[PDB]
Amino acid sequence: PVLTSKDKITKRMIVVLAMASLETHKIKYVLLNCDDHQGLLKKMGRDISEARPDITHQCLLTLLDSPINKAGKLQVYIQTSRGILIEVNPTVRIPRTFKRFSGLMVQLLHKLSIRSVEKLLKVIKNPITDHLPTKCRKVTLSFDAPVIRVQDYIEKLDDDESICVFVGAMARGKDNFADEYVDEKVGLSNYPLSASVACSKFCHGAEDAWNIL
Amino acid sequence: QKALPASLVPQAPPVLTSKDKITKRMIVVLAMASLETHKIKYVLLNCDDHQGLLKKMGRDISEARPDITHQCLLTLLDSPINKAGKLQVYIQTSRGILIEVNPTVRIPRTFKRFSGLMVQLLHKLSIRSVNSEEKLLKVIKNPITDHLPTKCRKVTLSFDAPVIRVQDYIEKLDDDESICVFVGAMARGKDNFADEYVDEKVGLSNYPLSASVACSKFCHGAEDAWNIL
Amino acid sequence: ELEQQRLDRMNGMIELERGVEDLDDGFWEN
Amino acid sequence: FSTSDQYHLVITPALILMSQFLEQIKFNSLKRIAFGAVLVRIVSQYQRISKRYIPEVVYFFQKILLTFIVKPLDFENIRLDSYELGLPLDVDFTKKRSTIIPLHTLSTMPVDQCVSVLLNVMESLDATISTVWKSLPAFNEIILPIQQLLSAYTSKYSDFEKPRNILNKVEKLTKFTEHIPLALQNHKPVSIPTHAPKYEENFNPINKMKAQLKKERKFTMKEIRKDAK
Amino acid sequence: SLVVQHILRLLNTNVDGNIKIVYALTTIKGVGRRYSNLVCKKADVDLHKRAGELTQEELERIVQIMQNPTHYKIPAWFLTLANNVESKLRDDLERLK
Amino acid sequence: DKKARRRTLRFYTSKIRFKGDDDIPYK
Amino acid sequence: MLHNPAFISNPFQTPDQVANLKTLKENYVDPFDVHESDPELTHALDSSLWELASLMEHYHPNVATLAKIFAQPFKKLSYNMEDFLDWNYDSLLNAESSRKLKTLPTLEFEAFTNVFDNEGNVYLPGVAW
RNA sequence: GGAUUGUUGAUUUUGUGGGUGGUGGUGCAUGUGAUGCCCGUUCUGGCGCGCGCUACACUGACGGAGCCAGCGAGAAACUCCGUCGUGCUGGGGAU
Repeated sequence: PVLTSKDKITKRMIVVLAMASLETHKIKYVLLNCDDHQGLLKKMGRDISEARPDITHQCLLTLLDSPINKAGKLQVYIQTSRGILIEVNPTVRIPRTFKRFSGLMVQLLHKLSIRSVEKLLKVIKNPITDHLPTKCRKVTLSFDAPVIRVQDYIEKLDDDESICVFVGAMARGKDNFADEYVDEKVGLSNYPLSASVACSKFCHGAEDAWNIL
Repeated sequence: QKALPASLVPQAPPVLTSKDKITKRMIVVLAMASLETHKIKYVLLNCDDHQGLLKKMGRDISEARPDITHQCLLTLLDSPINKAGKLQVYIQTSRGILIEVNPTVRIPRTFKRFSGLMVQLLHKLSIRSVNSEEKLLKVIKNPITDHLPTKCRKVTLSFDAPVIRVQDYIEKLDDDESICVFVGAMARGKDNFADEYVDEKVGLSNYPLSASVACSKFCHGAEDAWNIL
Repeated sequence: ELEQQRLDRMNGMIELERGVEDLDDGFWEN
Repeated sequence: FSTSDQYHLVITPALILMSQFLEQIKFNSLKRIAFGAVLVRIVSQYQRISKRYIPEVVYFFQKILLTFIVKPLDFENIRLDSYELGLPLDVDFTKKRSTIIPLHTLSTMPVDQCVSVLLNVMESLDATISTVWKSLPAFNEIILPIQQLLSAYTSKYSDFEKPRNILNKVEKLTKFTEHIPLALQNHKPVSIPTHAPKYEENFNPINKMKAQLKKERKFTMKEIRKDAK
Repeated sequence: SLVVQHILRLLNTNVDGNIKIVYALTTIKGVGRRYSNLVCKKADVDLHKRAGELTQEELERIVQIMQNPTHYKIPAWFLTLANNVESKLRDDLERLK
Repeated sequence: DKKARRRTLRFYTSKIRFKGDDDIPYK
Repeated sequence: MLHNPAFISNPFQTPDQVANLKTLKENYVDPFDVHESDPELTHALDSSLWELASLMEHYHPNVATLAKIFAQPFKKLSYNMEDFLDWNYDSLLNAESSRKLKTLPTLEFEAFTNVFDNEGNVYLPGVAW
């Protein structure tokens, strides 16, 4: 079954792309990029370092293409930096090229809706907590936090529950974006991990923990 | 009772090199990379940006995607196995160009700047660091086998092959040996591009796997095997 | 807000937001 | 002012100036000891949250406790400055005696006054043990000299209850605390070195001025020859 | 039990204590093999020693030898147009036509 | 004595990395 | 002495290794003797420097920073001792005043009704006017 | 008895506090909505195809010593003894 935010009972993997920098700028509205639009962001006054929707694309690309998504056991949420929440339908097949990825997000942010003829990408009302499962564990990725085995972590958790991971898509920033919602912080590796790598490593553990294979 | 090492200061593990064959390691051959240049300025041929010209070349536009090759290197290089100094990437261009990827390199995250490096690399035949201390991307002479370790296991990613556990596989393999994975960055094609060199082909999952996903899945289990963490 | 600032200052956040480790530059030298 | 700061304009010079008094002052008179007793209380509250370790508080406590038992010949590592302040044996230590030291009495200044200063110093000791030293890894080492001193207090004054409760409290803390070898030089492994590539964004397959001269001079030389030809 | 005898900083230059004194000082800019030999001879530091094994007074003497070389009588030996061309040649080309 | 060894240790004293998703510098 | 590697806990260590580690922790006793006068018999080498760990919680910031060096890698080959010998309480106070960087004064949001105790909220309990 | 304007007359000026996003947009409901959602002005400039030679050191670099040719009429490589030392180093010699 295609999992939806309505259903709370099923054990599911919620991977939260927090603080995503997917911003539309009109001179026509186009997704802002750290390299394509440097002077424009300077006029807007925002730093071009944290102007990278590129990082978000690969995370969705590896999450959506992971075997766990194919098994119908994973959902992805994107909390935009300005405060826009997006639910990513597991069935969506986002473009592999970034140019076409950008063209969708301007459609999504302005239309608030991407429909196919269920809605594939949907902007939804904050907070994230209500959308999450009723019985659910919340963690983030913290480099300073103790390193833990993901497979051992998921195994020791209960069955009816679910686990949330608030992955920070930023190039750089303090790991306090999801501190309000979460109850603890965990590290995945001694070395720093890219957002794409860390969730790819994380989702691999979930596949081994449940024998998704 | 054992004497402690004199210096507990961290030292980065040695940057592995093709000249070095003894060390146990993990080689990943991104076979069939669609990396081609052409003057318009030389620009890396792409499936979307350059459709008309590649038709004029007579090559299909379906298999003109350096994005897949770019994605595999990002996850491979950013993998925490690479941080442990236990992995290199070889790229076998569809044209027949073999490229050695130094573990220390940083391909730019943006694909546009990645394409700039590949037209850059393909023409000079090399890439040098900003500080001019080491060659990061160097093209190397075929066949690929000479550059590989003397004792090494070779496998390919095959959808039709039996599904195996990467962790169990690497555990049962010897220690002094190394393992080679010939991953097809090719979008769609028959899995024989490494048949001549490789001895056996294995499947990683029942479901189809993208090249970026499959290689990332392989390496994560490898660290579980060797406890790279 | 004030409580978070006090916790930050206790951990070494010094407001001119530098760190205590910076105050130890040349202190022992002279 | 905010006392719970690692560095402050007024607190830190005050604390440094103040820690000097807890150590430098002789504390050889009841006025002087009572001054030190209040000095202890302010530094205790300066660290009411930061909970930092002040070595002078340990030194001040050791001498004042021993000052009122004068020597028993068992503590030769403690430097006393007055041996005529030993409390008499006839002291009851069961009456309810005010532990609050008025500062106006400081100017005025016997046994009751000496005992009261001992309690206010003694009560501060329990709070320091309960809060500050309990957390420190070297709690047993820090409390060991103090524990011996209070054993003399209980042996000399059986009726005196304050040392026994704190001795019982000190015993409770040591039992639960696990005194394990310290481990600090466990470091996160460092990654392999890291360098960015060097290249030209738009790759070309005075310097420009020279080349223009070379290219067309050859054109000039060629065309004169055929014209002269 | 009491017997009192890897790197060092000289001239704001790190010289490895492992290397011989003369060739450890050669690494210093402006210090050659022959000049370092002469400095070692003047300082009365017998040349065979390693940089690490030098005592304080010997390093002080070496520094004084170098910093005051004349004082110790060290020998004196030890111590647009392209555009104009292009424009002229363009004129020649035009005139030839 | 301090001044004498203050001279000694001048010659002993010796005066004087991307992570995660950090990109290479632009230009 | 600063660090005994046998007492480090590793995530990969098997459950049996975990159990053996706990037994080792339980049975440890500090063997350093303070009263032995022969330094070759004090059994200090088998002990550890818990005292240095306390000093990294020292009230003075710079003193705490110096103690923290033992928790940092020993990159530095040596420390110029002459830069640390002649320090006094007066020198520290003078150094505090002659600070390269000047910081803003901060204030306490917490409010105390009475600074000294009587004979609502008292700052100094146990001391009275 | 001139704060201030450009002559003028209390419109301002100064010091301390201090509310405001609004000649803001975009859609929604028969214009209206304590609507949802977010957040300017005028000029001044703007190569392709090919040769030959030198390097990437320890079979090498440097300091000494030893020495062997044949062409043609308006020596080196090399050998002996020393230094150096896997470090873009005592290789490289452009600027």
